[PDB]
Amino acid sequence: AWTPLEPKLITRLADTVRTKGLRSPITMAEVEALMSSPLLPHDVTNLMRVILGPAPYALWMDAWGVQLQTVIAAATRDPRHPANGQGRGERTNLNRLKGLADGMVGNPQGQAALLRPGELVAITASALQAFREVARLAE
Amino acid sequence: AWTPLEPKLITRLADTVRTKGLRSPITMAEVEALMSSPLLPHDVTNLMRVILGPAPYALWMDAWGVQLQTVIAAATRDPRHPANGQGRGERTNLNRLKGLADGMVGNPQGQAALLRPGELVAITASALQAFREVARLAEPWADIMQGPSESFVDFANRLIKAVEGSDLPPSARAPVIIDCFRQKSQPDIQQLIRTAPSTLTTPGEIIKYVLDRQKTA
Amino acid sequence: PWADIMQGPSESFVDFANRLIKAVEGSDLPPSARAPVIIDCFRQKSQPDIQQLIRTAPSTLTTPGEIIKYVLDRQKTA
Amino acid sequence: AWTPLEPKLITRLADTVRTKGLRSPITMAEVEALMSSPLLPHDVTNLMRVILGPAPYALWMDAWGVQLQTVIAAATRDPRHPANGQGRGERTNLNRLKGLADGMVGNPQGQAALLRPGELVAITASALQAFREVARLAEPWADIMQGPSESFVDFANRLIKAVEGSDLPPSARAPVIIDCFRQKSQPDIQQLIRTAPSTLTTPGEIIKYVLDRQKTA
Amino acid sequence: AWTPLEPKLITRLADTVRTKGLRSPITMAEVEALMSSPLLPHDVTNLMRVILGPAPYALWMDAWGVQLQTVIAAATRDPRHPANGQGRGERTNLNRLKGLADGMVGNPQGQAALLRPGELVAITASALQAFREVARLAE
Amino acid sequence: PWADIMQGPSESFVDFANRLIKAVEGSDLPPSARAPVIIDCFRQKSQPDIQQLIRTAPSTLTTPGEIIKYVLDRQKTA
Amino acid sequence: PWADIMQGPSESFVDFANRLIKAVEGSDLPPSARAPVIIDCFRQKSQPDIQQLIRTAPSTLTTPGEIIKYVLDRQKTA
Amino acid sequence: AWTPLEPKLITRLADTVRTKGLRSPITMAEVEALMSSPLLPHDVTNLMRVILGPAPYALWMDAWGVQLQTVIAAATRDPRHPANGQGRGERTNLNRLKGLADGMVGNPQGQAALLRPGELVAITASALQAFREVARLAE
Amino acid sequence: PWADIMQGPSESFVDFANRLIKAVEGSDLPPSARAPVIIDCFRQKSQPDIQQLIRTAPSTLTTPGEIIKYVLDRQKTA
Amino acid sequence: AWTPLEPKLITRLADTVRTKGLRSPITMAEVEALMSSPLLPHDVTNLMRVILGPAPYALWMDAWGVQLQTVIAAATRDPRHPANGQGRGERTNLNRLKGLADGMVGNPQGQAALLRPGELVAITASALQAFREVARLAE
Repeated sequence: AWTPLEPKLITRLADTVRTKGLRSPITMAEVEALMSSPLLPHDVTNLMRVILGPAPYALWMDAWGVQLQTVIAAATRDPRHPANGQGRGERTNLNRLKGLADGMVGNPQGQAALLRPGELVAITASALQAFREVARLAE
Repeated sequence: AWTPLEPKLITRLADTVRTKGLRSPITMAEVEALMSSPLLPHDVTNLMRVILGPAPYALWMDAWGVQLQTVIAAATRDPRHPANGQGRGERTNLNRLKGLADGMVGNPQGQAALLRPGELVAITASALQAFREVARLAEPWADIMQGPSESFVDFANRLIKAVEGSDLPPSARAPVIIDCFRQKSQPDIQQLIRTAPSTLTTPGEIIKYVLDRQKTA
Repeated sequence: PWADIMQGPSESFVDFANRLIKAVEGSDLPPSARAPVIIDCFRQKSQPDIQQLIRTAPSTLTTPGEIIKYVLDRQKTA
Repeated sequence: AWTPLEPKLITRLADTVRTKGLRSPITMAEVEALMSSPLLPHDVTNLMRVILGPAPYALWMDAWGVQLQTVIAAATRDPRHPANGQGRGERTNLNRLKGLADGMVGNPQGQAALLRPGELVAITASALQAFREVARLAEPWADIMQGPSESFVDFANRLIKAVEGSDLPPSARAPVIIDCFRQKSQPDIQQLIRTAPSTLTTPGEIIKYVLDRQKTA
Repeated sequence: AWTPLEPKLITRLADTVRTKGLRSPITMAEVEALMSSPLLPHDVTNLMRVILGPAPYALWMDAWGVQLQTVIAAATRDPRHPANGQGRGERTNLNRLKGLADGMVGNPQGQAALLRPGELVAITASALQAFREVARLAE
Repeated sequence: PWADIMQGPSESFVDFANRLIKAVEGSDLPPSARAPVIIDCFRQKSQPDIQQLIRTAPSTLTTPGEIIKYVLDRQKTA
Repeated sequence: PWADIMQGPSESFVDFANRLIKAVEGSDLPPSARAPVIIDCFRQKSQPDIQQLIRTAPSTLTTPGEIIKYVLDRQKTA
Repeated sequence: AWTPLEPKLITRLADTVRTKGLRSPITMAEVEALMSSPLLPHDVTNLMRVILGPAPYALWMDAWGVQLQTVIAAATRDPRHPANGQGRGERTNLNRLKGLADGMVGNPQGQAALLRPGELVAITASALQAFREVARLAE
Repeated sequence: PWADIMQGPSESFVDFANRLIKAVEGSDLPPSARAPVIIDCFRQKSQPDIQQLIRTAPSTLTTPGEIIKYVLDRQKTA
Repeated sequence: AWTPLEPKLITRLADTVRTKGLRSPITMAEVEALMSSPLLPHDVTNLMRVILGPAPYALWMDAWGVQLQTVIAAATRDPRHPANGQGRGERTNLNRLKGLADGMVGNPQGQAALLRPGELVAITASALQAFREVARLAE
């Protein structure tokens, strides 16, 4: 069952990003805090939509896609990925990682249903690395 | 058994709508948060009565009715609706969706008794879409120029905001943002983008390139 | 008093509608007389540009929400 | 048996390309006309050699090669191509498509002998798409404003021309044309479109409305 | 088999429209002449693209759509339309009239294959009436 | 004479390319020596703005058509 | 003469409709040609404000009485 | 047997409508007075032809038709209408209400013969409501 | 000291590269840390014209030799 | 048995490269002279380390690697390479060509022991072509 993040925490994090900036160690610590439980693509996408401005959000979408592509290359380079399965029918496509696959587009409940925990942690680590890249790039 | 939403959360959401507005992404996130569990028509109706002003509330009632009517048309177009049943005696009328049916008018307990979970989730999704419509309606990309003294990240923020918060289809935003970066964004950056040895096919890539090679001043 | 509410020369239409609906619903009228009064106050108040905008409505508007939506669509951006 | 195209038609088409240009709809119609029967690589190659200048001819050779390579990738992705056969011995190489294979180099008769009709139609469609690409490449919508003295039909013509002859997807032209009518088209017509009692959802409808209610002057 | 109209006739008609205008009786006679054989949607569309300017072409697309919609209303009002068939499986959709149906988009050969002669004559009459409307409207 | 062709200060690039390809193909060179000559004439003629535009090409351009496409994409609109 | 009847700049619409229907019914037209003529005279006479009011009718008006009712409903009170 | 209304009363009512207007309470009282006995469609039609101008008469014909249609909808919604009968052969069509049915067109005697008293009172009430609508609309 | 080496306003790029590679290889760094340091010093030193020239590299340069070749190709002849 | 090149010849060649440059025909002739006997990877590597500056040496390492990779592609394209053998156990890896294989790293004696004469001549020709490329590139 999907539970959304508190809008109070999200508002506090947005104001933190607004006053301290993207690169302060306190901001990265707060992001790591709100990045503790494995989030669904819907959660991370809406979180970055709210806390980041338009141009940093575009940059972050780009960087997140690139990092997820690196993850999928490593996944096709190793059939023992915690997102993959043993047979070929469990291979994870980027539509399933970005939340674009069938039964997931716009629906967080179905998303949480079909996604694997390894998928969730890989998406989360990818999003964190992308946030780091964009923060280092913006300023 | 029906449990009401906390008036503390409702007060915080009302003040959020009061300060940030109806269309801010933080406000939509908060509404999605308070729209997590399937609500009864009583809950959503009182919620919109409290958080919205009078005129937005009228607009929202209209939009909610229209969306529920579309849902009921799809329901009569498919007897396998999670709100419907298999026989004809379980067909769901708009009086049952809007909470106007018998045994439901003004009573949330009876409402929660007779309603289906599919009914609840359909009502909830309809109310969310209606809220989105009214928010887009209550409050121009092709008129945006980069000022002579404005930086490029501010111009990009303003342009992406106005393009994504507009009436364009989702599949037409990236090409429009790119072609607006190329034709707006005063001729120094125009020539900087024009003389790009690589082909830039994404707003993020254009922003990165321009931020790298921009004239520090 | 609802019958003394006018749309100011510089006031937007959503503020005027909010003020009018507030004063009409928080008054001594019966519940079944609020919508017609709100409509007829939209038509006679709401300075003559919006008056003519509502008058020349190819469709018949029979609800305050519909009038508000129509006016917000076709209003003079300024 | 191979029959050459008339040099009279080719001369008329060359003069059409010389006066009207590469991108005019009349020129594309004439090319479609002379592209009616499936042509051999020799025919299309000589045709483009005659009607196109040197630099457009180089560009067209490049684009034709790229499109033929896409065709051959689709062919190796499907053994049921009308150019392919069922066994592996009928697989079609780019030397056979470009006319470079054995028994074809410089000889149109042998070319017509060994080539398949599916091969011919694929080559022809590839050449047509390459011509379209080069024409779009050889010769900005967001910078178009209605001049203070310009009429509205001239502005609409110029805007629709620049929007349809651009890099936008086909499904994004109408919304862009509408939103450019609304934000360009100096504030008298802007207010005329804004105060439209009906909702205008098509460039033709907007043009009709504005032409009806325009300020005669 | 589809045969294109001569670009010489089309060039002469375009220059006629350029000098005499859209509403002259000689121009309407020339259009009736080039509207003699039943044309495929591709032919009429390209013809109007070439002979008409951009704004008259937009107006003509609008008017042609409206007239085709009236035709389809009359067709659903009478199952004996020369474009329709007897069973319900031959009912003609606007995607088939405007050339947007499956197997027709951009391909005139397939267009000529699947289209009916009644379909062709209805499309042609609709296009002629739309041209008349736009000519009466432009000047 | 192909080796005397320069891109004028006011001339566009497609006209210069047309003139150069015409003079090179209508000359006494062997057929297998026209493309390298056209490329090396694009690089050394074609006044220093386009010279630097071709020089700083992140990709390697090995055909006159590819050079023409690249230059037409990244040319200084003026 | 019916074909010379125009709605004056200051004349109301009911007076114009009365005058036009009078002149059309008291003329040499066949009985089956009066309604279409009255409609098409409402559309082309009846100065451009009412012309545009009739033009932008979301419904199709197919009778002089219906046109009169519509115009009387949505007319610019002045 | 049909008896016409006095032209003296009709002339006085016409002058009343001419001086006082359509909406004055005295005019509505006079109309109610001349609307006392159930009138045949011929009577009401000629009365409105005489007392009303051309444009109000067109409006009144429209409104009378609409009100009669509402009456016929209520009649098909209840087989116990004083205009209807018990069997289906007495169902009242709009041609019989507007006086357009067979044996009634232009003949008031035959009209009075075939019409029911319930038909007459329904026609009369419909005409009165239509007059009220048109009077409220004209000024 | 390698971290104090800047490309002078009038110095050529091959002299700067020679000096920098000399000072980096004749220093106390481990052998496996010289190439990344030389690259990142090419990118941050080497006055902003060459900095932007390296930044806008359509290809990814992952070796000091490749960076030197690219810069020597696309450098501003002066 | 490995015999080193004379440091006197190497010093003379280094001064030749210093005064005449990399591209002079006399310099290429001198390099061809000192490239007469098949050299071990150690010899050519130290020779280029001494005669070339730091940046030309980096360029030359790159070019030598690329040319050796082309050689190894031709070798896997033909099992009759004078560096290869008949069975698959004699296939020559780039670690054996660049002197990086086991028993060769830093030891010229072991290098000369395990290397083939075909290997030596291929390495030598590759190094000569790489020197030509770098000389054409440097000036």
